[PDB]
Amino acid sequence: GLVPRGSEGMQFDRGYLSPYFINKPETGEVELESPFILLVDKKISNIRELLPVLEAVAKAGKPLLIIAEDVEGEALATLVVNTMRGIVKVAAVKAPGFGDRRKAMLQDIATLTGGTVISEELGMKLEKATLEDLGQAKRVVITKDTTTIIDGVGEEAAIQGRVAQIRQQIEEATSDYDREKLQERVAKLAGGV
Repeated sequence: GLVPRGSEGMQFDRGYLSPYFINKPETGEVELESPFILLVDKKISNIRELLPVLEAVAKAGKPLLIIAEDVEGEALATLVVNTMRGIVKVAAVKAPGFGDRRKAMLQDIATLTGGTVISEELGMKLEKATLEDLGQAKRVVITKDTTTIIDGVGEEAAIQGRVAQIRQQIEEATSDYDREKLQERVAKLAGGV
């Protein structure tokens, strides 16, 4: 059936990784305005790797959303301290899904926001990540259970290309379940443009 609205935003069921990112206390949400978006395949644990991007984000003065397999240990704690001190306005959530679908959905976000996924295979290293690898969106709302990416800034053509590519996979799928999961990615991409 027809969705009778416009762009609600790309929503995924992964919430804030710490309650100290709660920006809006009355609702228990995180609300970042025009944030940079960091996309990482692996988990972020060591603080030695997040520093480089974090200080560059801190210097720029814009909020930051980190989407990684998981964000833990001292990396999480460093984000907590710096956010409480007001040095950086940062929120961190887990990449949605797992396995190859996690990887695929991460790339969907990257394409949508014009960011670059830091993967170990392609020669990248989180420490070497820069501001140009970061994606952007008009607003990110993070609840206990969900993350919503409103109006990614990615190239129209690339987003369209990603939607077509998914459509190629839906026609090549073997079951209703596989088709509906791929269809879900298409809905997510359409929601956040």
